[PDB]
Amino acid sequence: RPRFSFSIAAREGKARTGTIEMKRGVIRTPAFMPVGTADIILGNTYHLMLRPGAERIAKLGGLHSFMGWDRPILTDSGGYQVMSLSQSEEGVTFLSPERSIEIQHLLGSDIVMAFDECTPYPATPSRAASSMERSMRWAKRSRDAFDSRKEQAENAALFGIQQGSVFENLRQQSADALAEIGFDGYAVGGLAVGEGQDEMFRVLDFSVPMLPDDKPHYLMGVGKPDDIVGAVERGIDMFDCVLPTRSGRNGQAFTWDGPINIRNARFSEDLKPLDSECHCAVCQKWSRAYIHHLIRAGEILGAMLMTEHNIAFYQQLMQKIRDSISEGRFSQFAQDFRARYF
Amino acid sequence: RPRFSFSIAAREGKARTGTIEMKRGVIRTPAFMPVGTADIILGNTYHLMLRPGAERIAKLGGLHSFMGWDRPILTDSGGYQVMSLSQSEEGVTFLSPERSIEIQHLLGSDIVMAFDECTPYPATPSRAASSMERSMRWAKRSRDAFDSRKEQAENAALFGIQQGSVFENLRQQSADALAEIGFDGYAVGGLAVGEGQDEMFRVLDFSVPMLPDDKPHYLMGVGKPDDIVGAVERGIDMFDCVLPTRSGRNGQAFTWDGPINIRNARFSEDLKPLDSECHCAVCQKWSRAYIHHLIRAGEILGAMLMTEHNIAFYQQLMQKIRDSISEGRFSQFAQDFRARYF
Ligand SMILES: [Zn+2]
Ligand SMILES: [Zn+2]
Repeated sequence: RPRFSFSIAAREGKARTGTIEMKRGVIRTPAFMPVGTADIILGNTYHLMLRPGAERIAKLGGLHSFMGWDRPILTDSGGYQVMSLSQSEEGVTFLSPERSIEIQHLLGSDIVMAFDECTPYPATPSRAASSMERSMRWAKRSRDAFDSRKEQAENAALFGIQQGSVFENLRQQSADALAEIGFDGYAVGGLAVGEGQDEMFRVLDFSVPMLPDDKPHYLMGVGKPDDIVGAVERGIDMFDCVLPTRSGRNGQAFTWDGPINIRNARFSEDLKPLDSECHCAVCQKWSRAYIHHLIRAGEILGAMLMTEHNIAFYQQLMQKIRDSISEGRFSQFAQDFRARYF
Repeated sequence: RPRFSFSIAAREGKARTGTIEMKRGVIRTPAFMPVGTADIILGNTYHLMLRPGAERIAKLGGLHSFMGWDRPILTDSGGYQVMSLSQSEEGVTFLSPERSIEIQHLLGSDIVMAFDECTPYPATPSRAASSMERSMRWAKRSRDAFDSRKEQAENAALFGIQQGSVFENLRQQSADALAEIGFDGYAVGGLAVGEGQDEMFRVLDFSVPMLPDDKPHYLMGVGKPDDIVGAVERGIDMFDCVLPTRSGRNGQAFTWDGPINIRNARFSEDLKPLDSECHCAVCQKWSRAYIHHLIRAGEILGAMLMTEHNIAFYQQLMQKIRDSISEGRFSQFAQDFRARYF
């Protein structure tokens, strides 16, 4: 396989399905990328840089070996999480374009994200523009850092991240800057930051067509099953979200009939599996009643079973999306999905 | 298979190895019986009677179906746990011989324990004798209750529980009472209650030979790997203990070189598996360093991996014990084990 090759096998409206070929594997698109701790998983740059440290991970052989995962790994650039959990033209103290790229190289990830500024919401036009301008300067710095490390330039891929808040002209300027620099793929940043789905979809409507059509489009931090379906309708190819994982440990299971909270007493005698159609290993062997029982008793096994189911549900959703676009039936699927989920 | 048949295939000193045949399966002895939530697992009578209730479990099809486990299940009679976590000749208010047997029938377990009084330690001779006498009266009541329920009498087995604290004459009187009643197997109760290993072994030395030789001997609540090896040397065939499960969720892993606390910083860069020889799935794929990383991050996956390893370690210990007795090499094994573990 090549370092990076994206091929679109089929289209329906703005929705696409295809494959990214990389040296460690093929990624079928549209793709859901779960956290590692699926064709590609997400590493946690912010956590790892603090514990055990990027250098320590490199000493242990890089994240593939550490985690026992030999397929592609995507890493975020770290500043989203810095801003959220912990500033100058050089970067952030609490990380810079150059240090972020270096950390991601030490971790050994296959898809590397440019170091950006996820503009808070709401933002005024002026503020959105200053922030986006800084991110575009950081995007060029990220490009140059990545290109300067041969092992990285030759074996990994670099994605640029569009900013501009909710403003069409700033999103256009950002898309133009990123395409002039040139990246392997393009993320839509600055969303899923409290603006709500209608506004997110409005911004995606004009923002995704500004990105190069022939490269993958990644919507960062999205999301709920319905967010994902609507984003695919708008031209998005890749997704990451902690919802499946966090939901799992909180008693929430995803089903084709919507999310359920398994701790509710209504499940104490329910002998159905978490979802009726789900092909996952949990749904093959255990009832809602037993998983309810485990979670209420504080058993670790319960939360593990829930998480496994939720990650499998999300991959079943992406498979159904891929097959439906390939078959010219995605419009119908989305409408069928929505009808039942809500 | 028959309702209950114990066959001794090989002996070495007081140690035995063999099989219990029951309708739902064969149990190889000496056996470790982990908590269900291995050839046999333990159900949690005390928890289940409170949530969701024995009747509710019966309504859901019994514990085999509930848990998705079609092999034998052993249940304790509930009063140990009542005494520990929450009194008259009739029973305890907070359970009686009759109610305990009924609960175990509703749960559907295959090996049913008599309802006893686990005498606190230390106990004076007088107190130990009064308590043991009451337990023997309750043992006869437990026998009669079990025999009165046809589905239970015909498909399950009933074990009697020897008491007497640390006193030889009371242990003898208890053994005599239980054998006069008649049971399918015999447990040594009243130990692992704070007396320490030397005292436990001293009591086992005279107590196990008082029990019928041709029936299984169960030491309740034991224990650490070295406790198990020494008890087998003294004629014990069956074990249960929450240590593997609790240790798992607390950062403690069992290894042939002794227990380790994986959270210790000394493991942060250790690329060895939890144990070098262990055949378990965790030890096949992941390092001490990664499990350390997961547990320190509070990931559920870490505690699950630890627990899986510990349950597998205990089953590997019992397999080695079985094979060594069968081969006439258990004395050597025990000495080799001890040398390395400590
Ligand atoms: Zn499922
Ligand atoms: Zn192991």
